[PDB]
Parts: sequence; C-alpha cells; structure tokens
Amino acid sequence: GPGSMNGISVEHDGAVLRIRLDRPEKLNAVDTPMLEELSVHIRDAEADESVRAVLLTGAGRAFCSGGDDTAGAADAANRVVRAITSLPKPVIAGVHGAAVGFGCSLALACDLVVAAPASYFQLAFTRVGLMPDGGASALLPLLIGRARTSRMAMTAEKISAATAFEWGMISHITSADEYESVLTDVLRSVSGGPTLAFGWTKRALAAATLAELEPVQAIEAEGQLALVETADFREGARAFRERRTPNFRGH
Amino acid sequence: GSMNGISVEHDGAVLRIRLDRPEKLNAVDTPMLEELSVHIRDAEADESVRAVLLTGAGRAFCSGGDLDTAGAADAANRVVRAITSLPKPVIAGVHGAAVGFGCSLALACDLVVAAPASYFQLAFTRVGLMPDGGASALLPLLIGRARTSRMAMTAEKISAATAFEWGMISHITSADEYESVLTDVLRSVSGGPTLAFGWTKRALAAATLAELEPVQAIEAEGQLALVETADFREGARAFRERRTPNFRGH
Amino acid sequence: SMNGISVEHDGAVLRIRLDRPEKLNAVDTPMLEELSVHIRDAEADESVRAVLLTGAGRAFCSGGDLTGGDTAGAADAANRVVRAITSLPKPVIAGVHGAAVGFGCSLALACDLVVAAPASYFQLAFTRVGLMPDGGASALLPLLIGRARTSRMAMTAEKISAATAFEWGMISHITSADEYESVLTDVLRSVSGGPTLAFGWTKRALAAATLAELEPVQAIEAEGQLALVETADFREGARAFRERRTPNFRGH
Amino acid sequence: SMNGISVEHDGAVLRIRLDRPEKLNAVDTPMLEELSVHIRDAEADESVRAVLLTGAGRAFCSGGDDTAGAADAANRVVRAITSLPKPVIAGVHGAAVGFGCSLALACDLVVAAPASYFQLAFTRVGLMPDGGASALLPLLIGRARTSRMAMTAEKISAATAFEWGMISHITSADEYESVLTDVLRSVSGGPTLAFGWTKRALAAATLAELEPVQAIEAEGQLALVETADFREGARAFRERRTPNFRGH
Amino acid sequence: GSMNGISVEHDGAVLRIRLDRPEKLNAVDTPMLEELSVHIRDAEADESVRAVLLTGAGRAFCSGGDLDTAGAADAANRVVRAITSLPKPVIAGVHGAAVGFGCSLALACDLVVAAPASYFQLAFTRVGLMPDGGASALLPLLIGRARTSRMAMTAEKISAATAFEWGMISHITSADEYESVLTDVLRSVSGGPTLAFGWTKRALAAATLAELEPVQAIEAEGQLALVETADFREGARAFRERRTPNFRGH
Amino acid sequence: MNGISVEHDGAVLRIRLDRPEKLNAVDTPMLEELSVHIRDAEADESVRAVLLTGAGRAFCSGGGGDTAGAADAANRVVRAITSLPKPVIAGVHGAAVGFGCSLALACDLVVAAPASYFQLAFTRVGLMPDGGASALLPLLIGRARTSRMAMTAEKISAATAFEWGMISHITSADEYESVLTDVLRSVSGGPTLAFGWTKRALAAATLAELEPVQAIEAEGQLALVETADFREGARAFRERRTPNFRGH
Repeated sequence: GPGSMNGISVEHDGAVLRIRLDRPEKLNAVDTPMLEELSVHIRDAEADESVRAVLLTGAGRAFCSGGDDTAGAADAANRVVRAITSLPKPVIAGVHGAAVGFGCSLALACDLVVAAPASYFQLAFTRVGLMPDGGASALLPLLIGRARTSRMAMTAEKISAATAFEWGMISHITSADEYESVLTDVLRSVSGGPTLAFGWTKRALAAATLAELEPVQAIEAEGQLALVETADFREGARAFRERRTPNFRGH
Repeated sequence: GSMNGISVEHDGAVLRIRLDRPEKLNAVDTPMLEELSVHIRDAEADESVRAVLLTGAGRAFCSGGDLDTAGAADAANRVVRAITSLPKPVIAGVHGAAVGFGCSLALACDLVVAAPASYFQLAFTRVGLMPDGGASALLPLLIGRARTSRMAMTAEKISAATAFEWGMISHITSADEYESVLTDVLRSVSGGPTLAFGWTKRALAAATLAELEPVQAIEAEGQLALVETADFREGARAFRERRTPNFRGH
Repeated sequence: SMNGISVEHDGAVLRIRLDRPEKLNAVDTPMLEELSVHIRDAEADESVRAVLLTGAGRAFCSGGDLTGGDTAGAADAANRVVRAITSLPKPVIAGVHGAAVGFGCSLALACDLVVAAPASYFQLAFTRVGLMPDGGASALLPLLIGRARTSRMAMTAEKISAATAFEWGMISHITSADEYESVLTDVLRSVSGGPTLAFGWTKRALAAATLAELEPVQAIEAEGQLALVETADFREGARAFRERRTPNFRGH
Repeated sequence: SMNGISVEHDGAVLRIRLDRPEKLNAVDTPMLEELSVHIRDAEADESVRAVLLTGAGRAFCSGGDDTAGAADAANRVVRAITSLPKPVIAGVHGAAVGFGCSLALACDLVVAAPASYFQLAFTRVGLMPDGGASALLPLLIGRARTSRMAMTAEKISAATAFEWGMISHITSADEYESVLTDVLRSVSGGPTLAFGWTKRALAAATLAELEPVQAIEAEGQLALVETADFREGARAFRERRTPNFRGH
Repeated sequence: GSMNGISVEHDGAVLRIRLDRPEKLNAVDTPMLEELSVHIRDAEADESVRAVLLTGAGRAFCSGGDLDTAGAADAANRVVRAITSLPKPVIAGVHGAAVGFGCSLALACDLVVAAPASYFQLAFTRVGLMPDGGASALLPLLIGRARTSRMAMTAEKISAATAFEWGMISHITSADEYESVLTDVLRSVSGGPTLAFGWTKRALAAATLAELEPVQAIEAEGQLALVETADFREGARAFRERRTPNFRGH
Repeated sequence: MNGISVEHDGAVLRIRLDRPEKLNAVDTPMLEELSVHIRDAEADESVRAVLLTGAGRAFCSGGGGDTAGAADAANRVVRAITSLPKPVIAGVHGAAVGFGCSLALACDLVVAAPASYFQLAFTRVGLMPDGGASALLPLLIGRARTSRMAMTAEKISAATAFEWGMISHITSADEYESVLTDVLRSVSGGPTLAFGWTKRALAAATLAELEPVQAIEAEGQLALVETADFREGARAFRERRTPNFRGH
C-alpha cells in the first residue's frame, strides 16, 4: 500500500506500535522482504520506550493468507515468530477474515489474539503438497493438543474463530458487531498495564512452552526445502493456480 | 490368514492392520504386540503403502494387556514408537473399547476416528498397575495433565464424545455413520501428499514426543516393580474372582 | 495450627488445612516452609495414603501476603511447596472452595486432583499490583489449559470460575449444588483406598512427561519477581491496592 | 408375539417390543393397532407399574412401511402412550425414523444408546410428519429445530437430541443396557400414582394441540400420497436413488 | 421481625420480599403463602415500586411446602398467578436450594439470577407427591417436555449452570459475583421503562401461560388425591427418617 | 418499489430489503409492499422457496411514522410468511433488530452469518416487542431467554441464537453465502407440497397465540408511544445518550 515499506504499515498511537500487514490486493500474502521488514519493527519495539504494546492487524479482507525463495522466506518467517515471542512486551493480533498457513503461525505467535466472528485459522499447506511453517508444528500443540493439530495439518480444514476459542487456540473471541470495540478495549487495557511484569511473564511462559520452537522450525525449513522438489508440490502449485482439485501421488 | 492375532491386507494404497482376537476382545500378548510392529515396518518399506488403517475386528478396538512383564512392556513401547516414527499417516478406526494399552495404541496414531459407542480408559489401576505404552507421555499433550491424572487414578471410561470434546482424538462419528466417515477419511488421506504428511509428522513428533522414550522407560521400570506388589496380587485375584479389590498400598 | 497450618490424621488421609482465615489464607515464608515439611513427611508416614489440602474460612488461598519483605525467601519457599507436592509419591488432593489467587492458584494446580466448589475460582491477580505469576504457575498452567488461555489469565488477571476451569481441563473435578463436601469425601475415600504404589509410579511417569521445565521456569519467576518489586509500577500497584483505587501503570 | 409385537411381564414392568427385526421394525396398520391395545391394557393391569417400549434387531423403529388407516392407528398409538396414567420408557437403540421418532418422543422418558438417532425422514419420500410429531417436537426442541428436522430430514444423533432437550436420557460407552435397567428399575419401584398425576398435569400443559395437529397431519398425508412427488419418492427409495421432486 | 414468615422492605424503587423462615429453610405453609400473595399484589398500586426482588433468608431460597393440602395448594397457585400477572418485573435472587414449590416460585418470576451453588429440584415424587404451583405448566415452556418429565420423575437436582444452559433461568453468576450481579440487574431493571416492561410481560404471559390455570387445577386435584395414598405416607415417613421409601403405587 | 426488490432465480423467489442507507429500517409502505410479494409467491407456480435477505450492512434494523399502521403492517408480514404454503428462508447477515428479529424468526429456516445478531431493542427506547415476537420467541428459546431478551435489549450472537434453538442454521468462516446457496438449492428442489403441509401442521402446533399476542402488542405500543419514557427513550436514542427512564 501507499506509505508502507515492503508491504508493512507502522504508526504510533500513544503507547501502541500499530503494525499492519499492507498488501490487501494479495490478501496480505507474505514474501521475504515483507517478513524481514516486519521483524525489524517487532525487534525495534523493545528499545522504543514509548511502546508499551504492539498491535498486529492486516489491511483488506484478510489478516494474512500466508506465503506466496524457499530457504529465504522460511528463515524470515521463522525469525518473525521468534521476534514476537522474545519481545518483552505484549503483542496482540487483531484477526479478521482469513489466517492461513504462515498467517495462522503469525497470529498464534502473539500473546493475545482477538478474533472477529467470521475470522478463521487454517493450515492449507497440505492442499499444495507442503508442510506447516513458521513454527506452527510447535505452537499449535501447546495451544490445542496434538490430535487437533494433527487434524489441522493433515486435513487442511478451516477452523472458525468460535471453534479456535473453544479449543484454547486463541485468547479472545468476539461476536456480533463488537470486534472493533473489544479489540480497542483489550488494547487500551494492556497498553496501560504493568509492561515490565508482562515482559517477565512472557519470558517465563516462553521457557515453559517454546523449548522446541527453534528445533521444530529447523525441521520445517528442511522439510519445505525437500517438498518443493517433489512431484506432489508441482501438481499442488499447478492445481491451486488452476482452480482444479490436485491429483497427489506420494512422490 | 491372520498370524499371531493380526490380520493384514492391502486395499489399494492402504495397509489395513486389524487386531484379530475378538474371541478375547482384542486383548494383546507379546507375540501379538511383536507382530504389529512387523507390519508397521512393512508399511515404511512398501512403496505402494500411502496410509495405514489400524482397527480391531469385532466389538473392541483393543482391550489392552492380557493379565512376561518386561517383554510385553518392550513390545508395547516399540509398537507406539514404530507408529509415531512411521513417515506415513496411520489412522485408528476406534470402535468399542480402547482400554489400557488399547488407549495408548489408538492415541499413538495420527488421526483417530471414533465410533459413537467407543470409549477410552486407563483401567490399569483397577488391578494395581500403572499406565503403559507411553500413555503418560501421550495423554498430557492431548488433554492436559489434570485430565490425565484423573483418567489414570480413577480408571474411568471416557466416552468418544467426551474424548473428542477434550482434544484427545481428531474425529468423532455419530448415528450409523462410523464406517462411512472412516472410509472417507481413509480415501482422502491415502490419496493425499504422502511425503508432506511424513514431514508434518516428523515436525509434530519433535514438538510433542521428546519425553516419549524417557517416560516409556519409567513405565516399564514401574510395571516391573508393581507386578511384585501385594496390591497387584490382590488386583489380579479380585479381577478373576469378579469382585472389588482391597488395596493396601503395598 | 503452627505457622498458619493445621495438620490432622483421618484414617489413611493426611489433612493439611491452611489456617490463617483472618487473612484469607494469604501466605508468608514461615507458613510456606511449614506446609512443605508436612508434605514431604507424608512420604515417610506409612499410615498416610493420600494428602488432602484445604483452606479454613472463606477462601482456599489468596496467595502471597505482600508483607515481610522477604521476596527471594518467599519465592523459594513457594517454589519448594509446589515441587514437594508434585514429587510426593502419594496422591495429593486440593479441595478448593472460594478464592485460589496468585500462589493459591499455583498451589491447587500442583496437586494431582482438584475438587472445586461451585463458587470457587482461580485467578492470577499478581499483575494488578505489577507482579508476575509465581510458584511455577507459568510451567503448570500451559500443560493444563494451553499457552493462550495462560497468557490471558496472567495478562488480564481475570477470575476463572470453577465451571470454566473444569471445561478448560485446568482441574480434574467439578462439583455443583450443595454437593461439594460429599463429592470431596467420595474422591478422598476412593483415592486413599487405592493402589498407592501404582499412584506413586503413575505420578513419576506423569511428572517426567509434563514437568521438565518446572525448575528453570521457577528460577525465571523468582528472578523476575525480584526485579519487579524494585519497579515504579509495583510501588504504584501496592499503593493502589492499599488505597483501594485503580493503579496507574507506566511500564517502569 | 402377534402382528409384529411381543409382550411380556418382568415383575412390575410391561415389556413391549416391536418385533419385526427383519424389516427394521417398519410398521403397518395391524402392527400399530396391536401396539395400541397392549399400551391401553397396561392401565387396568394392577401388576404393571411401568411400560418399557423397545425394538428388536438393529432399529428401534424405521417408521411407516392404506394411508388413512395407518395414520389413524399411528395417531392412536401416540394418544395411548401420552394418556396412559403410568410411565412409559422408550429404550432407543439405533434408528428412530419417521413414525419411529414420534413413537419414541411420545414416551415419558427416553434412554438413547450412543449410536442411536432420530430423524423425520418423511420428506425424503415426499410425505409429511405423522403420529403428532408436528405437535410433540416443538414443545421438546422448539419450532426452528423442528422445522429443520422436518424440512431437511437430517439424522439427529442421540448426543445432539439430548443436548437439544429432545430426550430425557443419553448413555455412553457400553453402558446403554445398564442405564436402561437402572432407570426402569427405579421408575417401576417408584410412586406410580404420583407419576400418573404428574403425567396428566404435563399432558394438559403440553398436549392441547396434539389431536388437532394429528388431524391436519392425517389429512395432509392423504393429499400427499396422490402427488407425483410421493410417486417419485417411494420408487426412488425402493431403487436406492435420489428422488426427483417437483412440488406436485 | 416478619409477619407469617415473610419480610418486606423498600430499597429505592425496589420492593424486596424475603422468605424469612431460615430455620426451616423457608419452607412454606398456607399463612406464609397468603402473606406472600398480599405483598406481591401490593406492588401493583405502589407507585414507588418499579421492580420486585424475591429472595430467601438463611441457607436456601425456599425448600418448598412444609410437610391443609387444599388450602396450601390453592394459596401457592395464587402466589404464582399474582407474580405472573403483576405488571411490574419480578426478579428471583436464588441462592442455595429452590426445591418443590421453591422452584415453581422462582420459575414464576420474570428474571432469575442464580448463585453458583444454587439449584432447582422437583423433589415431590420423593415423598409420593406431584409438582405444584403451576410448575407442570411453567417448566415445559422453559426447558421443554422431556427435561420436565425427567426433573419430575427422578426428582434430581438441577445445578444453576445446567438450569442456565437449559434456558430454565435468565441469569447465571459465578465466583463471588452473585450479590454484585444481582444488585446490577436490580438497579438496571428498577431504573428501566417499567410501563414498557409491564406491557412486555402481558404479551409474553398471553403467549406462554394459557395453560397455567387449568394445569394448576389439575395439580391441586392431584395433590388432594396423593395425600390420601400409602405412598405419600411412606414417602413422608421415609423423608423424616432419612432413609429409602418403599413405594407400592398405592 | 417502497424499498423492496424482488427477483426470480430458478425456483427461488428472492425478496431483498432494499433500504441499505438506513440499514433496512422499515416503515408502513415498505411493510405493506413486503406483504404483497410474500403473498404473491403463493399463486406463482414457478416459485418453490422464498429467500428473504437485506442489501447493505444489515438484514433489518427494525421500525415519526404511524404506530397503528406500522404495527398492523408488521403483523401482516409475519402472518403472511407463516401462512405461505412454501418454505421461506431468511439469510441473515449483520443486525436483525426489533421487527428485523421478528421477521427472521417468522421464517421456516434462518441461515445466520457469523457476525449476525438478533436483538429486541424496543425497551431501550421505552417500547415493547412487536410483530408477534412475544409469541414467536418462547416457542423457539423458552420464556426465560425471551424475557431476558425483551427486558435487557441485549444483542444475541448468531452462535448463541443457534445454541438456544432460535434459528435453524449457523455459518462460520467465509462460508455464509455458500451455505445459504446450498440450503436454498436443496429446499427449492424439495417436495414443496409436503413442505406446505408440514408448515400447516407446525403452525397449528405453535402459532395459536400469535394473533391474540399481536393484538396485545399493538394495543400496548399505542399506549407506550403516549408515555414520558418513550419521549425520553427516543430523545436519548436520537442524541446518542443514555435515557433516564422513570416508569411514566
């Protein structure tokens, strides 16, 4: 969008760093420089003493539709997730519409997710013969357990905001026409809270839950690099772009 | 054509592995547990196999150990390790009882499609024994520590519906639809991107199963301790005499 | 009671009652240290097959006192209480009525089974005075309810009802109507009459599976609490609680 | 067993069992009339304190297999259950479909097996609900869920039926038979006259429209069996096809 | 103190009517019910009253009829009728037991705010009696007929959370919030458009209460018969004695 | 014309509330017009289902204008939908408020978007429910939930409405339009005469009080528009402030 650098829009609204994914025309699909740009602003929030909370949202119809340079983009995505979880300040995702593939990992890296009634979470990777990325394989089971994670990954089904909330995937659900006001309420309340105690709470929860994040991210990066060489990905990438149902062979 | 209580057939790209002792409610002994792992190993080597179906013939999926402690323990642990390390999806079609190691067996699989009358139960402590097969490691990353403690300590039957609501299992079926949904899930996963499924499993295994082996070692050691106790003696005796055990904590 | 802890034998059950009802069983270091030995001393006691943990008065436990100025001391003692319960090779049951707040939440959730009264609740109120979770709550909670519901509890300081805690899988048992006492009795009877050695082995396997980060996380919480009491936000939090008004946090 | 119904006494319980398992307890007029008679005769029988209604075989009752006569007899069976001053418990295992649904839901208590289900399958063959189901279901699950069941002819699981308030009791795991047994034992040993009175008061609160609605349903069914849509529906069912409905 | 077991007070625009025989868990007799009726009806002509709050003293909202059958049954019916036809909103603040007529009484009100440990029970048949106050008519248009049959035939306790989830009652509370939610509801309602509420009530009553009087007359007749029965005598004796009644159906 | 737009689409008559700039708020001519098109679906042999939706951001925001006339027209719309011997499906997205709620709930099926909501906002301005909502809602969700809705004027989410049995269908994610399309295709190809009869029976079962109740609501609203609280309610609504109600 106009005024955004590498598809990321950043502004300060008092104590809030407002970061907005800003390629609405591609439903906020991400590439390498957009990911790198995102993580810079996330990292730089730490040393910025006016920032007490980060708000992550997306412009247009969707929060984030996921990845489009396999090694490169995978690394940059993994780094964004790491930057969000290691930032000693609260990061809130406001998720409306689709949160798909890395879009899903991205929301779930955040401390709190406020989900609009029509929003959804989906690992669509397998639909193109690919595997989850961003660390989703580590983030999701500590949210919803192994069996529902395994289902998300293998079936590529959409999980509604209501279901994601019932499963403990996300901290907040909204209903009716209240998405915006609840998001505003949560943001104002968190950005006025004891930021240092939030930081220390994050460090302890990170140790409790993220021990495997980086080894799992390594396996995903390695897997995706192998999977883009397979006959199934070529078929997957072709059948998606043609609005045809793919014919997978296991090769 | 079953061997050591296991039948196997190919149906296109699916290896169908079926526990075949309905005359004993698919209770398992060591030969049967060893036999299972053989076919999981065949699945890995067989280029035509794109998914494994695991079910029990008859009323029960698997009613756990017939009640050679160390050998059974090792065989049970190895079946679960084989299933979770197989880089191809394994679907458990759970009908009726999944009890004791039966429960660990279903929960080892990547997806579980449960019939409405199926149930999941750690009956171990009814006879003075402890969970096995890695159940102590598998259950908490499904349903959390508190519900796992309760299952193990009270030995209550958990219904398919409840197990589904808790996150224990991926799929539930209702009415008379169990077979058709199971068939649908099988057809879908076996025509799916098998290599992407193997990688997914690998990433998820690293995220969730780091303690599986250490925990299985603790369980085998404990079961070996516990079969020596007077409580196990009473438990087994009370089971056979169709009565309530009188445990004393020794 | 000695140091705010009552201890009574009742058949094969060791009953440990937190007994400072005049402060809603808010805890200090003496009280925690006292609690901890009575827990490990149940290992030794051949008559004890189960431990029951409850609180006298209106609340299970309102958590850390905020008196004493013994920050590292309290944090250490609270940590050791939680470790002793998870490590005792005998079942420990929390019967929770009323408030389980701050370390009171950590305490209940360290137990093997929790039987919650209908009006009971679980709450990480620490952040309302600018402090962070303790006892090792940060490691316990995610393996109960997942990371998202934990972050919320810790960051918003909301009360979680007994009913909600049960749905989430935070606690093993829920009661309703006037049935709390009777259900508690039923569960204590059955557990204390159970295969105690089997229970102890089950606990060891389950601790190996779920508590690998308990110690490192407790050390992080203890360092964090030490840093947090020096902050302007804590001075303001404490002052606001004292003056019953809303704190004005600054992030310093 | 006569006209597809077996009746036996087990202490203070009248066990009435739909006994056409080969046809999944599909019903005709003489079966429906047989059923009415024994339900009604439970009243005079001093030794009966509870009526158990179940079906033999795979299904509780698959519904209608002589339109006017069948509708009247089906309507009589329901009035007979609802007005019997003694509790009737339906033990529902498997399918309760069409009139088999109305039959179950007329009972005072319903104990559902986990794989059991409830369905108004009538419109799949171009017909409407009968037995008085159009009156029974809204005072169980409300008008919107009823409209849905009737118009989509979807199967409602026991679990969902329980959650909606359609049925009094759900069972799980392998416990169906035990629970049914405990419920039957408890009800048959209870204060039968108070149950009789409790029923009368409930019937007056809930069943004012029952006979009037039953009359509309009987009239409707007579009209619908003349339609091309019934003609196509009945044949499609027999030939295992999707029916071509045209609204005439 | 109170007159005939009822205490009345004004709190701003709220008339608070309190069941005040805590020693008997607010069990009700004919004079208490007649008093109750008088004060509910009093609200109609008192212009300072914009809402009625009904609560119970002591440990329970109301344990139902004190074990004058005709007199009491008729008086209970008139209490329910006075609540339902009062053109002002009536709120039950229910804590603890609301049993027998105590359930009917709560369920007559326009809104019910239930404390987390409160519960609703039709305990009638446990003493060989039937529901009263119009409960047979009130309950089915709340929770449906099957759940009503169950409540009446089994005399099981329905927790506040379950009653809420069933649509039996308008408001649930949890944790230590009962008093403050109740206060908030009362403030909001008593400061609301009372006349609009009156009319709202009137239309709703015409939609749902058409059977309330005929059903009440059936309950009254039934209780008149049931107290002549052996089963009532066994039920009363066994309740008093804290043991299992042997019912005969006579 | 009169803020209603109509169109045939195969066997579906699409009726769309068409005053998006006012969030489909309704007045007498719009209500009278809506009646006419609902009524004319009966005699139109190409029509097998009616679809009711709203253009713009809201299904229907509900009801200066004449109270007597508008209330009457509203009542007539609700009687028209419920007596039409063809399925009427409301596709509800956004707000269904006041009569907007009545109008949805009058229909045979309702397919609700995930951000949709249902609300009786009347008492917030010192008025009472209308269109027969007082009769419709208790046979959907029970008297307790109805009383709370009417008295508190709170918004009920689509999810909650579905949980409560208020509405037949719920949608989630981006699937609203797809589900609505599928339900309309399946219902418009169904046994339309069977559906007509089913409706008639359901109506006799559940709508006996509809007209007595609609009369009470029409009388009441006429009284309430004369009150000081309505003057205060409408002022406070207009001025985007909190009303100070006094019970006069």
